[PDB]
Order: sequence, then C-alpha cells, then structure tokens
Amino acid sequence: DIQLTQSPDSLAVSLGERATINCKSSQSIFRTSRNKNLLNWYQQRPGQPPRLLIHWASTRKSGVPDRFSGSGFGTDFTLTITSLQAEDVAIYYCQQYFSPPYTFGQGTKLEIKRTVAAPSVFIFPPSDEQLKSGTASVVCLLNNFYPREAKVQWKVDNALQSGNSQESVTEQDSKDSTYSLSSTLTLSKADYEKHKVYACEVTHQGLSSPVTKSFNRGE
Amino acid sequence: EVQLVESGGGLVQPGGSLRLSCSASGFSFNSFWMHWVRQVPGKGLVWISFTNNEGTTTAYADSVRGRFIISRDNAKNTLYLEMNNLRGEDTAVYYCARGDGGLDDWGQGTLVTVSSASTKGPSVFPLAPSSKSGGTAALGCLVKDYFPEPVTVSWNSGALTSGVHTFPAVLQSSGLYSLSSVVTVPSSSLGTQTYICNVNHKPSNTKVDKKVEPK
Ligand SMILES: [Cl-]
Repeated sequence: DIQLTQSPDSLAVSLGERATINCKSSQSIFRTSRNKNLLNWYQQRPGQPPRLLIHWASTRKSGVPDRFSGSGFGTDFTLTITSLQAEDVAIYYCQQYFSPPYTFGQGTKLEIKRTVAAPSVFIFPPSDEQLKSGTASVVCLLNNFYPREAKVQWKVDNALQSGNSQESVTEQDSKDSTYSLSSTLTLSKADYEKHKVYACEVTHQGLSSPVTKSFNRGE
Repeated sequence: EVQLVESGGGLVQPGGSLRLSCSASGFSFNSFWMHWVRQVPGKGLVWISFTNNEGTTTAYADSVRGRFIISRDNAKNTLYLEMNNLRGEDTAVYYCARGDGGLDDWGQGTLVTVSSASTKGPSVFPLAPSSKSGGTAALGCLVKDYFPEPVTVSWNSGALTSGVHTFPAVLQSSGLYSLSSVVTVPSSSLGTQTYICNVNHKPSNTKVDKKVEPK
C-alpha cells in the first residue's frame, strides 16, 4: 500500500492570505507511460461531499478558481491556496491514483482566521412537555463567535455544576467564519424542582468580561 | 448534471450483510471507472473499492478484501457494493464517485451503522423564545434520545434556512444521541411568524412537526 502523509494536520490562515498544504507519498506516483504524477486534491466543506480540485498533481478541474494550484514531483506535492476566502473552510485531502488501493492522506483541516466576534448568548428552560417525562434539559446557546475557544459554566442556585452537561460546536460557517455552541445541562425532574436560579456563564475573548444568562424556575 | 445517488444504508447487526446501490445519470456510465469511498463521521476519507468500465478489474482496501464485492450493471446505470460479515469499523458514510482524472461527482453518501443496539425514535421538545439580543431572537428544537444516526431537521418545511444551526449529535451516557437545531430570527417576527421544526428519524419511522411558540 502507498501511504500519503499530509502536513500540517491543522492550518489557520487569515482571509486574503496564502495556505500551503503538503502531501508526502511513501513511494513515487509518477507514471512514466502517461508522463503524469497521479495525485488528486479534494476540498470537503462542512456537511458536504468531497469536491475534486486538482488531478495529475497540477491540472485544475473546470470551475475550480485559479487560487487553487497543485505542484510537486515524485513523492513531495503541495496544494497552495492564494487569496483565502470564507468559503475555503474545509478539510483538504490528497489521494494517489497510481496503484490500488487508491489511498487518501489523513486530511488537513483549514480554519479561516477572521476578526474576534463575541457570542450572542441565549438560555432555554426545559419545556413543560419534557418535565412530564421526568427529565429537565436546560440549553445555553453561544451564537456566531470567533475564535473557537469559549468557557461555559452552569450555576444552579450559585453552585458551579460538574459532570452533568455536554457541549456541541458547529463547523466554521462558510460565509461569516464563525462558530456556534450548545451546552445542555441534564437534571432529573426532582433535582430541577429543588432549585430556583439556572444560569449559564460565558467567557470569550470578544466579551469585556463573562456574560451570565439566567432564569428563575416557574417565572 | 452528472448525478450519483447512493442508497441501501442503515442499521445492520455485526456479522450481517448489506447491499449499497449507486444510481448514475447524466453521463455514459459504461465509459468510466467507479469508486466506493467511506468516511467515519468526523474522520477522514478511506478508499474502499473500484471497478473498471466493464467490471473485469476490481480492487479493495485491505480491511474489506474478501468481505465486500463491487459490481456494476451498465444496462441499468447502477454500481453496487455487497458488504458481508460487517463489523463496528465498517460504520461510515459510503460515497460512490466517478473516476475521470480524479474521483468526481461524489454523491451525498449513505450512512451504514453496524450495531446490535435497538432503533429508538427521538422525543422533540421546543426551545422557546422568551422576553429576552436587541432585535434578534433565538428559538429551537431539542431532539433527544434516539439511535442510530441520522436525524434531519428543517424549519417551516425548508422555507427557513438563514440563521439555522443544527448541532452535531452527542452520544449520551445512555448510548442514545441528542442534538439541538436552533435558528435566530428578527424579534419583530415573533408575534406573527409561525416557527415549526420538521424532525425526521427515518431509521425509526419517526416524523415530528413541532411548533415553537414564544413563552
Ligand atoms: Cl485510504
């Protein structure tokens, strides 16, 4: 099997700047008879199928912007992206088409660097319908922030919570380069009904100081 | 348009068998190599198999050789992957792709989940907008306690797409998935505009339309 190693694994590049992604093949993938290095580059945007950018190491597929260019010979290949756009947020994969199995690199995850953007914070009490079932889910939403790093603490009657929440984060948006994040606090109905004040405290670079959103159970 | 459409994916017991189909249109099917590639959700592309134009040459990744069989029906414009003796490590989105210079015109993919766990439909709960972000309100749906993936969430039957965030599912301590779909809208719309999340969990035949009302 031919092994392809990409570097780096993660790359953060600002809008308008240049990204360099390398692919090292464990053996030559130059087919003499076709006079081609049989390397493909793909872009896979969040929640989308892969898109072919380049084949034969340096031939751009019709409709792919000239911002994308492939170079290299033998075992060392490079994808260069000039004038980085918001819509370039993706994982980039190299693949050899020289000898089966037609192996992929491990991928390079491209982050778009943009200006700091504070999250909008929203809290949602559990629904009456859910409380009937014996469980309380409290949700804290951090909407459209940058960068990714964010701290979310749950406080119930000012007791800091541990072990009883899960976070989920969107991929960077293709247009505004922001993240959104959900923190869900799960309590038994009984535990929920023993406390009054439910609070979500958010720390992020874009905020002057931590922001708290809270509600009083039954108000 | 070149169109590839994968089907036949779903929940299957370890040791079981599945047959994926890829329906090809908008090109001369018998003129091109065809490929299967898979991706474990949140992981990388793994090449699985290909066939030449007539199906006289085929190859397979090491981890599936002897268990999977690629084939094609050039008369019916269909590629197949027969998958036998399935294991947990075969759980992935399976893509078909047309070979030209590289792999092109990838389909949306079909999810294969190899698990002995039971199908369970989600409970859908509203995330209601309340009397407070200035001119912007958030609302949503909590889609809780389902197996397997995936669930799809649309808003107002696909008419509301701006400001929608459907979060990745988290696996809970129970081994059931949970996710939220949220949307930000003008506060000005809350009094007059109806907001309904359309949740579909096809593996359990669970379709829910949940109206989310300001409270
Ligand atoms: Cl691979």
